[PDB]
Amino acid sequence: GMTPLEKKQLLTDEEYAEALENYGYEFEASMGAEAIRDLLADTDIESEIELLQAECEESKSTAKKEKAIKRLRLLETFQASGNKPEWMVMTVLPVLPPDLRPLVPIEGGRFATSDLNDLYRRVINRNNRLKKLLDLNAPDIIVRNEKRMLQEAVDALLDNGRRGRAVTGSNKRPLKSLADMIKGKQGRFRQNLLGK
Amino acid sequence: ITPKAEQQLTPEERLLRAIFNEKASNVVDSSLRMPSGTSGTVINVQVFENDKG
Amino acid sequence: RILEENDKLRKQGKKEVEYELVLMGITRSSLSTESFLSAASFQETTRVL
Amino acid sequence: MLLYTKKDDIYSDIVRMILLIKGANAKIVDVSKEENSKHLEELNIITPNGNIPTLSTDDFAVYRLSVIIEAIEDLYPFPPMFPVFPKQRANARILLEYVNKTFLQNIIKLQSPDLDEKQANEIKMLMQRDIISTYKKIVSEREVNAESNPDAQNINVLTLIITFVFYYFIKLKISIPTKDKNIIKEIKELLSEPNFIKTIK
Amino acid sequence: MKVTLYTTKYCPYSLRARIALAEKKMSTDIVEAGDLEPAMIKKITPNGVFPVLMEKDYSINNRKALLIYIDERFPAPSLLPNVVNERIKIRLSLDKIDNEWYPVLDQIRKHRSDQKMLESMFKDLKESLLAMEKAFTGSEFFISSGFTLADCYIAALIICLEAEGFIIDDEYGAIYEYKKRLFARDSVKKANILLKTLRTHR
Amino acid sequence: SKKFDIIKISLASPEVIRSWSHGEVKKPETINYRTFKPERDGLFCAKIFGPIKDYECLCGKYKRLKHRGVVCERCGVEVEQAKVRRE
Amino acid sequence: SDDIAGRSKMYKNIVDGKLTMNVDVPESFNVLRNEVRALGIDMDFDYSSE
Amino acid sequence: LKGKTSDPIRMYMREMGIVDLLDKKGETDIAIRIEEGTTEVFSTILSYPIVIKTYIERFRELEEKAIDYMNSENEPVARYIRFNETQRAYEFFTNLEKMFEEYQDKPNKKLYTKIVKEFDNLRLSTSHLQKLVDYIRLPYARVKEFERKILRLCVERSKTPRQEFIKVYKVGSLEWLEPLTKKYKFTENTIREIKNLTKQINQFQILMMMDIEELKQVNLEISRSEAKITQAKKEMIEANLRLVVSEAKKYTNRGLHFLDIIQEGNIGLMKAVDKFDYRKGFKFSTYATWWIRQAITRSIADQARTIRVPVHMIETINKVNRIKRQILQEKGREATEEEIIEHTPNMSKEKLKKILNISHTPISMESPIGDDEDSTVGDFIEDKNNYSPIEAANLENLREAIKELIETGLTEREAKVLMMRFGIGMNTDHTLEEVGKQFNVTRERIRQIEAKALRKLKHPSRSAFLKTFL
DNA sequence: TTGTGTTATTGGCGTTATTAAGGTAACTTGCTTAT
DNA sequence: ACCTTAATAACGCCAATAACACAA
DNA sequence: TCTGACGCGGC
DNA sequence: GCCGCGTCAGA
Ligand SMILES: [Zn+2]
Repeated sequence: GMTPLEKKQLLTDEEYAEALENYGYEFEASMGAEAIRDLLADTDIESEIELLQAECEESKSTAKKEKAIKRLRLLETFQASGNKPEWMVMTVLPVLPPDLRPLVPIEGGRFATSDLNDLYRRVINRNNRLKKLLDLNAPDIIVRNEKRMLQEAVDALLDNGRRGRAVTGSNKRPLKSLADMIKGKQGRFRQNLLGK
Repeated sequence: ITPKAEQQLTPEERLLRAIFNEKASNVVDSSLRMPSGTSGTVINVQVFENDKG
Repeated sequence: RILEENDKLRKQGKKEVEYELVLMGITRSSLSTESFLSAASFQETTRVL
Repeated sequence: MLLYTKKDDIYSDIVRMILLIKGANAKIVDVSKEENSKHLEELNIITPNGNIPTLSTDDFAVYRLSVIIEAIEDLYPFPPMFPVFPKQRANARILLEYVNKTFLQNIIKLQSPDLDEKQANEIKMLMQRDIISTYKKIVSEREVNAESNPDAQNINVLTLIITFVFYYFIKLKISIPTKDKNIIKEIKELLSEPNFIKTIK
Repeated sequence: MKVTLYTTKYCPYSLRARIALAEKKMSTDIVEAGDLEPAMIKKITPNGVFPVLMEKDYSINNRKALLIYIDERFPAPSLLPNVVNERIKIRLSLDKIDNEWYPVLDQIRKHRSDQKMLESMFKDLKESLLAMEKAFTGSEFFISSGFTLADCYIAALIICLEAEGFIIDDEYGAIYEYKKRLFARDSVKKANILLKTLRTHR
Repeated sequence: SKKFDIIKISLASPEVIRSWSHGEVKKPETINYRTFKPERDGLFCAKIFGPIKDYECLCGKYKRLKHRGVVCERCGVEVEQAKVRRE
Repeated sequence: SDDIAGRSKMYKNIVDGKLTMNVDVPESFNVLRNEVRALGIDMDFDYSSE
Repeated sequence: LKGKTSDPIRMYMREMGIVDLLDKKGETDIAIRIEEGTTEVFSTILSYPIVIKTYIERFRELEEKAIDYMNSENEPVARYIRFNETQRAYEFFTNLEKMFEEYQDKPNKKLYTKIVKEFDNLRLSTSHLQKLVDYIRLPYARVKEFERKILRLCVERSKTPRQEFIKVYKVGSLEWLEPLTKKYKFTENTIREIKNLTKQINQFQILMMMDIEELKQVNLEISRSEAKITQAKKEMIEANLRLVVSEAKKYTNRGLHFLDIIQEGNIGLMKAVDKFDYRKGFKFSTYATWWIRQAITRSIADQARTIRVPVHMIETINKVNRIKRQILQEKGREATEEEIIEHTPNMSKEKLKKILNISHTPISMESPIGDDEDSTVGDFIEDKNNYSPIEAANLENLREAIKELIETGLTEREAKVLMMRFGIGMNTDHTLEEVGKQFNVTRERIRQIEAKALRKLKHPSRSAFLKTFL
């Protein structure tokens, strides 16, 4: 917008309110994954590649442009492959065939779930409650809380323990997330591909 | 013995039932047998019945 | 050693390459390979994938 | 249960093979034979355009070899000429129609006496061109049909169809533009089918 | 599981498939083939024969066995007769309807450009229908005891030809005992258009 | 070639992820409690992922060799080998 | 270990007594391609002409 | 402060206890605010003609669905239309119908006031009110559908102007696209389509009233009033977020963690605020805890398990549990099911034999086993529904056996008959009347042929060898 | 080889036991769970 | 923790119909 | 425990 | 342009 602000300019709530006061429309500063996704979306490459390669043609990489070297490679790769860079923010995530997370019944008239069933059963009803809320037009605070709880469950499903205090079941064990199956000595590569 | 169902048996199984008049039993046995490589005798047989009956 | 030889006679030699060997550890030279499958099996799977 | 035929016609001899498969009451009758002018007239009474072949029962008469073969199959549960899986059935149908339109129509055309030079030439060119693709797709279809059920003693009709296409290709002095040893050896082995001998003689 | 059908507007076989699918007591996504991106439209099928299908692992287009594949893939109450001889006759009837029907719609659509040409065709259409009136009477929908596929076949020549200024029920001779018995079917009553409006157009 | 001879990795667009999906999951259900059959459209929905037995829908109606590629209509179950519940 | 076809195939070849082997691909690798595909990553077989 | 702390519960509690707790004065003030907002939107709704005729029409639909009952001694009961107004309802409706007829014929001011006052007599809380506001909205929705559609149909073809909108946008005309002969959009099919759509547009208006500006402003005023009410209710609900967290301290480990507990609470609260009228002098805090508790316990009973379980089966279980504890801590002994039933509203003696058979949440496959040779349960479950390479080798040894056994039987016939009538490499396993046609004869002695084949096959020359496979 | 007797199924019917939904108006307002 | 109600899917019914059998 | 590769903040 | 203090990744 014509407003003198900067695109990647973090604004606190009250400073944002003052921007709204003095300029009203002509600029949007949203919060949440939609914000990041919109940014990555409206991020032209050819506007940026050469503009940065020229700052690197101003090579004084003693401490400053020892940083700008990688962004070259990243932006070149994203051009070379053909991948939309906004794809790094999911909008629909897939599920795994059931016979890779079975629920077979075993002795004692009991069953043996897999830890993935639980994380799935959580992300699902959190998405459901979110849709119901967005429907009923609730206040934005609980909208925020749901939209954040959802991100938390998704991260737990992918690999819990990367950022928080990874969730546990009744037995109080840190659950065996998705990524936690294809790493480690007990994982999938050096356990059942070179094991057998 | 334990019961079962859902045969819908193969055509050949059907034929061979139909030759010797072989009926298809709905039950299957799961007994208790000493595993191979063992022998011996018996010294005590504890049996616990049902409740409230 | 391949791209140098690509230029070496195709165009003219087109001023191919000047380099200098560098010494890196065994783990460092292990993960730094080409095949992403073997590297991904070795260790630090998340990062390489 | 009668089938009017006419020698020198790929359609009639195709349905003849299909019948001899069942060996059913092939009460065969020709058309161009002067010993049955009356019954030729009869056919002309029971059909608009006197198309050959034509299957007649005490219930109806039919034409358009697609309908003919499908009615035969509706009629005889003899070792069959079709898959069991709806998708494979539909694919067989479509491929049959394709090879039909693209080859048998031209064959009927160059069966004419009033032909031209350029016409026969270009037609034989296209046939020599597309035979290879037809054969390849057909053997592929055969394989994939068979994997889903083995030892089924069921005959794939499209193989017979391509057999008769090749046989007429021979019977009209044209070249088959291949160089594969596999192609030609399987061709010849195919032509040597026992119950297939029953008619070509 | 899921299955959708891509269709265009004002096509005989498109409506044919629509009615058949509606009959099978099923549920499908209906997408009008005109609302997609042109490059996307063509990338669907690079040739383009709009009424096709969409299943998870298959895509069928050729409008000769399509209805057959429908009749076979969901054997929910059939669209083909149970008794074999009827099964044989009806397919040849389908051949009659198919092999020679181009001038009935295509020519009156494109080649008949003079109103004189159109009406000169119309007289022949009327007289051909009259010549056809000396045929089936009282039959349920066709030569049959119950509902068949040809029933779902003539509905296209009904609707699309009604859309060509050819309303003919009593100005059609004596084919009216079923041509009105036809539209007493739920599925065929998808041809064209207060509380009823809000309730129905959803 | 009949044998693949390279392997490549890449990001999945939301249009590839749908292309992989044989359905969609809507309610957090796994298996009925009293009888142990799968539930309608949960995390074991036999209509999406596949049947349970071989050549047999869930409601057990379409159970005969006459109909193999057939799709039942009481339950949305297909009819095919259970070996697809893993792919 | 884990070639579903090959298991029964070889156990058949033995009891009969002929020579043949079919070794298409193991199962654990398909399981891996699934588990990685259950993320936004697209691992897949392919062909190359360059 | 906003200091990188990740766990959301704090990032929610912080904002939660920000705005101040209020007193009965403020509560009743915002309550009368929402009430007058609702009465504004209500009154401003029914000042349009077609509203009441559509109301009467829906009553006619209920009339026919009521006549559909004696086909199977009162007016057939269905009052899902109005809440807390059937003889009075029906009679009032009759008056409504007739007086509305006279209204649509003669008058200008009086009888309109009469009908709005008899509506003032009625009582509808939020359901039917929204039913009416949609009665108004949905028509505008559909006409806007058709507008967007005609745009998308023409604008990306008709020279792609996209900025000469003011000239084309004149709606309900069908007089603009004819100059388009001397303009773009060679769109004959599209021409008849947009003419069909504009026909339906004018037809909808005819059903309702004059042009779009007859409804646009109605919807605008409705949006405004509704935004007032929404802000009022939002201020109301934001004042007592702490009540939720306070009550949600008891249910804390029964199966759900805390956040979703809180969310279910907030749902049950937001649903509570709009059905609580100040008309009675009371405390919002008293009545709202009912709804909070309902929501929390319902969600708990819903998603506290993997294998879902109906809610009645769960409250009965809770009842059994309380009884069991009461007796254990009273008489020492444990179960004595005779006593469990000897004083119980369960009113059954077999459900108990099942109500507690589902009393084991599934163990998780990834529980190590302490020492126990250092393994886990997730490697003792095994494949049970397949055919082990022996279970699938004793089959082809039979699948091919009889395929040869028969090859030493009939010349060809009984082979054909057994194949067709049993199904071997066939597709259907045909029936007697099918083979009956296969050979053109023998509708009956085909059965005789199969009987002969079978009596010929049960000879120790061919029988006892196969007898193993059974 | 053609007549007269079953039968096995199979859509229709009702029946109801089981599941899902909704509603109470004396006043009630912020854990952090632990080498 | 307790109701008070519609709504749904399993379960029992006896006829129809397509198929099978059994004496000359 | 460590040993480091790699940081990314005070000055 | 650097002296200390972090996280991650394997033991
Ligand atoms: Zn089913």
